[PDB]
Amino acid sequence: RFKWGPASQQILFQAYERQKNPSKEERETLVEECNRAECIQRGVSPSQAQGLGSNLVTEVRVYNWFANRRKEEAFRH
Amino acid sequence: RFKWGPASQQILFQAYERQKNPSKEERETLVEECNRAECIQRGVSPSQAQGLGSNLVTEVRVYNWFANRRKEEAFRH
Repeated sequence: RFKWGPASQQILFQAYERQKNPSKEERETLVEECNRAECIQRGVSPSQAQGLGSNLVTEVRVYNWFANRRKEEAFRH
Repeated sequence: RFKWGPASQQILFQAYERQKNPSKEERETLVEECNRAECIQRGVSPSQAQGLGSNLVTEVRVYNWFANRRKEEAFRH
């Protein structure tokens, strides 16, 4: 289990179109920005970002989203 | 069943931030643009947009995505 929220996804798509290869440090910003945006939807305080539980955006998942979204431009057609 | 593809979602998020209240006619453009973009990921021809099956973006689903994404700005905090 673990799913991207529509709240974290518009953060993430907004980003890819300025840069689809986020650096080490960029990736870690998008993680803050995903957890918090996800918290303030759940009527959860940003400081209790661990309130999310399994749905906590680890930076590996931000990495893979970019990786995998780049795969989807590596196509046919 | 029926799910939004990451291909249809970046089409759809790209749109909301120019306009979150798409008109009758706009909605029907985003439907074309979602099915086709979804086809060309599946190594399916755009003309066989019915190849998709259940995952065919009806314009009601485009309507509801906008509706529901607007709900998510109607918050607390």
